[PDB]
Amino acid sequence: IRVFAIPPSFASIFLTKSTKLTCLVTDLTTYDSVTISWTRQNGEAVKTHTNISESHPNATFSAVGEASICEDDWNSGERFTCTVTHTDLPSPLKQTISRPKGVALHRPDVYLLPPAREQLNLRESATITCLVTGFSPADVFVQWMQRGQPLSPEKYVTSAPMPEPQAPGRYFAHSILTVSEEEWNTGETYTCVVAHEALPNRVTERTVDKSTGKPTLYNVSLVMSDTA
Amino acid sequence: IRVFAIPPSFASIFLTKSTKLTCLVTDLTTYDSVTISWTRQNGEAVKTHTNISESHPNATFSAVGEASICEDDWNSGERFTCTVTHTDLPSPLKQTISRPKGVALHRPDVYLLPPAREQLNLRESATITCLVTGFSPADVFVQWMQRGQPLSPEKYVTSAPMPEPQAPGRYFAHSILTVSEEEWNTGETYTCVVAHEALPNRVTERTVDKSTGKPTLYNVSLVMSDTAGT
Amino acid sequence: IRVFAIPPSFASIFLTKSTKLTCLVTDLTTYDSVTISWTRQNGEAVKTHTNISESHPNATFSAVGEASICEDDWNSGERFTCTVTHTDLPSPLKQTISRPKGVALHRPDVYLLPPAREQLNLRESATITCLVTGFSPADVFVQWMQRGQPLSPEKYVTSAPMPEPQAPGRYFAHSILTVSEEEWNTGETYTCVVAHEALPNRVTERTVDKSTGKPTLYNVSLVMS
Amino acid sequence: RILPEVKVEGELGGSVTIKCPLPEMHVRIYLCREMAGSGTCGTVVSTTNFIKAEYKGRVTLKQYPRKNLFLVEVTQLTESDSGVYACGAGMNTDRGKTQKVTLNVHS
Amino acid sequence: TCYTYDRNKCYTAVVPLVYGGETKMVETALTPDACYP
Ligand SMILES: *[C@@H]1O[C@H](CO)[C@@H](O)[C@H](O)[C@H]1NC(C)=O
Ligand SMILES: *[C@@H]1O[C@H](CO)[C@@H](O)[C@H](O)[C@H]1NC(C)=O
Repeated sequence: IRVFAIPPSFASIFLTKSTKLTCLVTDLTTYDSVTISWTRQNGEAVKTHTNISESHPNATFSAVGEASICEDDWNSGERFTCTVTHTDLPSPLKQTISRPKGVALHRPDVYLLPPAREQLNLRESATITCLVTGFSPADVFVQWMQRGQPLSPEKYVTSAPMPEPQAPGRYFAHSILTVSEEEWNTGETYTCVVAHEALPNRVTERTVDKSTGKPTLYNVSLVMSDTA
Repeated sequence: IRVFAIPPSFASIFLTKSTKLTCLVTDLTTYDSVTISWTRQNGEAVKTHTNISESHPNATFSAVGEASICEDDWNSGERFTCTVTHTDLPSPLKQTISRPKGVALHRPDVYLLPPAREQLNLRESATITCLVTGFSPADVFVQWMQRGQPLSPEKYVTSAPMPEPQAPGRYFAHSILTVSEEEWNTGETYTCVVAHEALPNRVTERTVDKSTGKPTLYNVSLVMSDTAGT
Repeated sequence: IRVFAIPPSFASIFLTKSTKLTCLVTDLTTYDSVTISWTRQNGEAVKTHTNISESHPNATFSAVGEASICEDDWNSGERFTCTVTHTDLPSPLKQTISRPKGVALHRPDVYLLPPAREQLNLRESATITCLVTGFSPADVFVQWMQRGQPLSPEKYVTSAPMPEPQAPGRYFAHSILTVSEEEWNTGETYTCVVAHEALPNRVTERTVDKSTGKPTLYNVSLVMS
Repeated sequence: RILPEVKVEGELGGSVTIKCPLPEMHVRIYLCREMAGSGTCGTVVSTTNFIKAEYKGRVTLKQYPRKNLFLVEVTQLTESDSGVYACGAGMNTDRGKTQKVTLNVHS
Repeated sequence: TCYTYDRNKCYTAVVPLVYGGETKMVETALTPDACYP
C-alpha cells in the first residue's frame, strides 16, 4: 500500500539527456481518482504526468508519472515529493527523492586489455575487456564504439560494480565485447568510452588496436657452428 | 526475517567429500528454539546439524541448518526442502534446493590477460585477469597461486557468472588479482587455477609472468652445431 | 544607444558548465537609474546579473548584464530578449538573441601528430600538435590532459578555426603543446581532448606517446662459421 | 595428411556435406575455410556453437562415432563457397588441419 | 630436456588447491587435449 521513488540513474542522465524521475505505486487497488504531483522545495508545479498503467493480476495499480526537468535543477538540490491520494488511502502520504550527499569522488581509470594470443589460435571470436577500476561512487556507464558508431547493445556485456579488495570502498567493474576473429586481424580499432560522474569532462575513452601487442624488437642470434 | 537456500558448490562436492547442504537464517530477532529442519521431497526427515553459530554485531542472529547427502542423489535432481519454524512467523517458511537436469556441460576456456601497458606506468599496482568463458553451468571455483603456493581471498576478487552474448546458455566469469608493481616486474610468475565440472580432469590452470604476457623483447640465443654429423 | 548581445560560447559552455548569456549595452550618455533584465520566448524572466557594471570610464554608459539560463534553452534555440532600461530610454530596449540552427554539423577528426625528429635532436622542446580538422561549424574546444589531469592553458596554444582550403564549407584548427625533451622521452601520453557539438558524445581524444610507432626492430645477428 | 579433393556440385537449393575423420576423444573438431589473401585459416564450423557470420543458420554438424566419418552439411549454396575447406582437431586451427578439400559450385 | 610438447603425449602436474582448510593436491593438465583422463 506504499509509493516508492525511482530516480534516473547517471547511466540514463548521460544517455537520455532528458532527466525524468518517477514514482511508482505498490499494492493499491485498481481504481481511478488518484492524485499525482511532483513538488520541489518551494512546491511549484512541474510538467504534466502521462503514461498511466493497466490492470494487473494481483489487483494492484501503478500510477506513474513522467516529467521533464532540468538536469541542473537536480544539481541545485531540489527535494522532490510525489503526493498520492487514493480511495483506499484517505490520508495522503509524502515521498522523498533527490540528488544525494557528496561522496568522496574518485576517478575511473579505464584500461583496455586485448584478447590473449593463445585465444587467437582457434579463430572463433576474440574478446576485448574494458576494465574500469578504482571509481567512487557507483553507477558508471560503459559503451563501445568501433571507429565512431556505438556498437549495438547486445554484443557487449557490462558487469556490476564490486568493491576493490586492496582499497577502501572504491569499486571496480569491467565489461567485454566479443568481436569476430576475422575482424580483429584487419586493423579494426574498437574504442571503449566510459562516463562517470567524477571525471573532468564526464567521459573517458580508450582504444586498443591490433598493432598494440606486437613486440618492440626481435633479438635473434644464429650461432651456426660445427663442434659439439 | 530472511532464510537462505545455498546449494552445494562443486568446489565442496569434489574437494571436501562432504556434499552437504546448508540453509542459513538472518535478519531475525535474537531468540532461541528455532526449528530449522532439512527434509527430502517425500516428507521424510534427514540428519540434523550441530554447533549453532553466534549472533552478528548488527544485533541480528545467524544460524545454519545442515544435512549430509550422497553425490548420486545430487546428480539425480532431487528436491530437498529446508523449513524454518519460529514464534516470530506463524507459518513456517520453506526453501527448495535441487539440481535442474537437462543443461549441457561445456568445458571452460581459461584466458590469462596480463596488466595493460599504461597500467605499468603509474608504478602503483598491476591487475592480472583470469577470464573463464563458455562454461556451463555456473558456480565454478577459481583461485590464484604465486610461485606454487596459494593466496588468501584478500588479494583477488572473482565475479559472479554472467551470461554470454552469442551463447544460448554458456556463461563467463572474471577474476582480477591486484599486486604491487615491483612484484610483477622482477618475475614472480602467477598462475590461475580453475575447477569446473566439465573439465576432463576437473581442474586446469594457466600461467603468466613478466617475460610472457605481451613481451617487448624476444631475447633469442639459439645455437646449432654439428650440421654435417653422422 | 547600442546593445550588443554576447552569446554563450561553446568554449565557456564546456569550461564553466554554468551557461550564461551577456547583454553588453554600449554607448549611452552618462546617467543613472538602469534596470536591465532578460526575457525568454515566454517573456521569461531572468535572475539579475550579479555585480552589474556602473557608468563607464569612457563616458559610455556601459552596462553588462549576464543572465543564467538553462542549457536546454540555448540548444533548443529558444530566443531571449534583454530588456534594457536607461534614464535616456523611454521604452526598454530589447536585445533578441537565439542560437541559430541551420548549419550542418560535421564531426571533427582529431589527428595528433608527434614531435618531429629534428626538434628532438636539438634536445630543447617538442611541439605535439592536435589537428582538429573537418569540423563544422566553428567554436571548437581543445585541451590537453596528462595522467588524466588537464594542463594549464598557459602551456598549450590553440589557433582559431580557419576555413578549409580545398573542401567546401568547413573549418580546421590547431593546438600546439610545448614539452621538455626529457618529459617526452619517459612516457607521458599527453591525451588531446577535443570537445565539439557535432561529436557523438561531444568529447573525443587521441593519444601519442614516445612509443606510438617504431615497428619491430630486428637484430638478426648470425655468426655462421 | 590426406588431400581428397572432390567435385561435389552445388546451388542455392543444393546441399553438399563434407566428410572428415574423427579422433573421437571429444577434442575440438573443426572445419575451416582457408583464405588465400589472408594466408591464414578461418573456422567456419567448430565443436562449440560458433558459426561463421556468412554461414549463420545454413550449416549443420553431423557426428557418427559408429562409422568413423565426421561430416558437415551446407543447406544452401550461394555459389561463393569455393575454397579450401580443411578439417581437423586440437585447439589450434591453422596448424592442426588433418585433411583438406575444395568444394565446387554448379557441378 | 626438450623444447616442445609431443602432441600424442600427456604432460600434467600437481596443483595445490585448497578451498578452506583441507588441501587436496590434485593432478592438473598442462596440455588439455593431448590426453584425456
Ligand atoms: C640481445 O642479444 C644479445 C646477444 O644475442 C645480448 O647480449 C643482449 O643483451 C640482448 N638484448 C637485450 C635487451 O637483452
Ligand atoms: C638475453 O639473453 C642473454 C643470453 O643468456 C643473457 O645473458 C641476457 O641477460 C638476456 N637479457 C635479459 C634482459 O635478460
